[PDB]
Amino acid sequence: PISPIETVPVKLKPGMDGPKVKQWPLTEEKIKALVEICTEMEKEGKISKIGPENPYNTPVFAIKSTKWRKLVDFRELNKRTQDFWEVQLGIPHPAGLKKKKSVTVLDVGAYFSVPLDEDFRKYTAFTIPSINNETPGIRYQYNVLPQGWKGSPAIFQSSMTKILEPFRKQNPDIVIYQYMDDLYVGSDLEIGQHRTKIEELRQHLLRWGLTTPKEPPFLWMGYELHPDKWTVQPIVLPEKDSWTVNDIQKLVGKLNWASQIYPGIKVRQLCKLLRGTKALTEVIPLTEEAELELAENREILKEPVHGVYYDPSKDLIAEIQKQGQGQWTYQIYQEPFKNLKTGKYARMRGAHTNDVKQLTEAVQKITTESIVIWGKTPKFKLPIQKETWETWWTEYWQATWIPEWEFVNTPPLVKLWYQLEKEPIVGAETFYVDGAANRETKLGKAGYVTNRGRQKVVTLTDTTNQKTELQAIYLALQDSGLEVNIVTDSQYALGIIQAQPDQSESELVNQIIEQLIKKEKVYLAWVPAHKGIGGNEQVDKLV
Amino acid sequence: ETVPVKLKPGMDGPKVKQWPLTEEKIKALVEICTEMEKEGKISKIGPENPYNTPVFAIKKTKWRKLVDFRELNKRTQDFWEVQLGIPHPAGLKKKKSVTVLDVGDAYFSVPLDEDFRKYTAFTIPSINNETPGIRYQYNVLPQGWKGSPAIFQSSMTKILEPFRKQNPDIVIYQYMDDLYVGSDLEIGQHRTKIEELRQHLLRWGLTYELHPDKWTVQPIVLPEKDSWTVNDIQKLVGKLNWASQIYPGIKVRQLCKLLRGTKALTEVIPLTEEAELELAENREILKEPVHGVYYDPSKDLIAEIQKQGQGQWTYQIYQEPFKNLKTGKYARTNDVKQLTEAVQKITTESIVIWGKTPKFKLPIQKETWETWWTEYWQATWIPEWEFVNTPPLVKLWYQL
Ligand SMILES: Cc1cc(/C=C/C#N)cc(C)c1-n1c(=O)[nH]c2cnc(Nc3ccc(C#N)cc3)nc21
Repeated sequence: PISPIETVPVKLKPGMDGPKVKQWPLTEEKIKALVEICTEMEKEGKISKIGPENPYNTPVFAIKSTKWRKLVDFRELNKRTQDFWEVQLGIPHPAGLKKKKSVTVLDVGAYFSVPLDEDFRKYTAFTIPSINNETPGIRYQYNVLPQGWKGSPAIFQSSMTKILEPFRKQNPDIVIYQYMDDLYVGSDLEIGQHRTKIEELRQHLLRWGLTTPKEPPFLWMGYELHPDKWTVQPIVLPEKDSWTVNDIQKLVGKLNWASQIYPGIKVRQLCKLLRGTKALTEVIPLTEEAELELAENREILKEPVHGVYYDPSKDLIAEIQKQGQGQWTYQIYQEPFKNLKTGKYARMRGAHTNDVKQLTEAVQKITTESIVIWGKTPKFKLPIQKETWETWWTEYWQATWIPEWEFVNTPPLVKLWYQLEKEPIVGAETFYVDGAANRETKLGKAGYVTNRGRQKVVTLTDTTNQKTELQAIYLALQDSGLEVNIVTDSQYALGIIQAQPDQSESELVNQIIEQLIKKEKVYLAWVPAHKGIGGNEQVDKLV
Repeated sequence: ETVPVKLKPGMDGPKVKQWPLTEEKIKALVEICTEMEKEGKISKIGPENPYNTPVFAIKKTKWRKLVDFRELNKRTQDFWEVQLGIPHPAGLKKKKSVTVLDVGDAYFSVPLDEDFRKYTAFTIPSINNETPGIRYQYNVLPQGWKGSPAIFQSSMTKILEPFRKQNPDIVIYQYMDDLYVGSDLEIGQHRTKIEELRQHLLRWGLTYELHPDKWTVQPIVLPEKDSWTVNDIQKLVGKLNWASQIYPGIKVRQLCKLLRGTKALTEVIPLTEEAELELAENREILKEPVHGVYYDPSKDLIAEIQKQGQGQWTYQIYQEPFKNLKTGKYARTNDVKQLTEAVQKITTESIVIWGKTPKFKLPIQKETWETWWTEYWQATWIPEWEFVNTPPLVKLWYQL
């Protein structure tokens, strides 16, 4: 059947005409196979035959079991067709679904049941070539949505939506969703009243030209849906003697997928082996870290876990734990500790951060995810003291705001590991530091002069102004005592250090962080260079 | 009859992602939009429309719909600026009182050129993507599109013609969905005149007090001290030297050379001769506007904002960096709420002064801003913005 639904008007892209691709000649088997296929399709109204008035054409092929398959190659038409609104903007996450008592599944096996805009059919013309390509072939055009055309998924789903809308209002308490060839229909009715309303829906579908002749758990989109719970469909981790790039990529994807419900999954050490572009077939020995990470993941996965569904009447609670080395993990529940969802956050935003910036970025990522899945932000439980957090964000120059949260004593706690002094330290030495690199030679010098008369200059190869300016500050911190004042000319290095990083991609910056933690007091100040400013011009001379 | 509207040559309609909405804002948009549809102001559309601009709900106690036409505005900027431009009166910034009136309901009476309507498409998302977003396009002039006041200009002139003729000293300026009405009247007579104007607008289906006269510059301030340490003078030299890049005349050497040798920061330093005096020139230099900086109408305005802490924020507006057209501060329960308020205040002032909104350089993570700004936004326009990492001492140099 061809649905009586009204058609969607369609246009070619502005300034373009429909395709005129030439049909390659085919084997007699393939011509025979296609005349048969097209004669059934013509009986059912899916296609019509047309004269030679129509100048448009799209190649057609046939490939074989003992089935024969028609293959209309819509590449040229597709790149001349307008764009459509896209079908799905996102996939529903299971953790956002509500508990259902009954879930039915009707067969709804598609495109050839939805009509195609009359003004557009001519551009779908195709030609069954005659034998050894001597007479003009038989010419058809589509009357329905052709398989493989750009507009079909969008126009089908829009048609399927208008058809359902009547039923969706007379039953605003029933959820209907479209998965492949099955329609999933869910209600909080018992099997009696449920499959009565299933019947009227199928009656309603039949009136629109749609034929309908599964038990939980439903396997869908990688998930396993049960009536009262959900999980990811089973993850089995291979037991290979030897690992290829290809095996580690597939394993990282599976662990990443499992992290949605299995808490604490780690992939950092396994991902680190994939750095440095190498062949998919090449074998990578596992470092001992990656083997401890693989070992830990296997224990996490030994017994199965499940997620619960969403109760709209209760709050969401989000908990975050620090797993170390930029790795964060989180759980969302409504009753402790029955998880709707878990996840991980392990992004380096910035070359240098601290745990407070990383925890706020993680809260931001969880907040957005909550809006999408549940339409509502959760209450946070975070491993950071209220005092730490408002010490940091008030003094810091970016704005922030995280929603309602509460401290939770789950170590490691987030804390600032050092504090720069607010004003210069009486009785402590003052270092005037400076770095410099020659842009040609990549050669540089770093050093200091102190108010107590000391001075040092080291030399540096394969270096930049940026690294010599940080080298100078590191020098000052090694040679000084527990308290020190440091005058630099580098806004670059002051910027970094005033942000109180506790981690960095630069081993230099990490060495400085090592030093700043041992110190009892450090005042850091900036002066413009090349203004003859006391010690700064004098240390500038040396470098 | 409808005014034909055209995009820029070889420009396509906007395809902007909808940001996720909370259940409460989705539900508000749904009711607003069903009522507009039954009144015919918008219509459901099918998948053959691939365009999108984002939509939000904001508050004045009752929800209001805000469509982000920023992208469309850029792609129709020949229509509303060079073809049907609304001229900006230099008189407005000189008035003692300026009242802002929303006149956006005017546009719901004018039909929109049917060949343009598809470009106004927008989506109401659904929670958890369980259902296809509800999709709509405009049939009338939409609020927030800079094409609307340009097309309505003809009619606005006919509405205001009696009131302008009877009050020749009042300046009325339209910007997007607002009227700016400025007078030198005493505040009571000014309010009375706003009331009469409301009555003129009410006979055609059209239903907050600024004092531009008192928008004083925020000069760069230099400390006045009893004693000066090494540290104090270094901070002073750094602050003067950065200031010298905006204010020609700023000099630092006399101050510089009492800092010679490598002395401790804590060492007290008595000022020298022209040293103490140059703090007088430099002070005298910095408390008056920049010579030779002028607004170029063909260039974009930029606004930079620094967080100073303790509920205070500084800002500068410029077109080419260091040549500030304006500098200010914003005074005084959330970092994002405060910043959202400063952005709205800076945009309003700059509508009044130049008839243009600035592009904002905002000191905040993008996702934090996009997740929270609508909880506090009250204007009907949206300026362009981008996210930046404030240089460390630019904040120290604009500190009070
Ligand atoms: C997004 C979705 C996907 C599928 C795919 C199925 C496949 N394959 C099926 C349905 C009905 C829905 N669906 C929708 O569109 N709105 C819903 C509200 N609440 C639930 N909850 C729910 C769903 C299934 C079970 C089970 N077993 C238990 C609870 N689903 C909803």
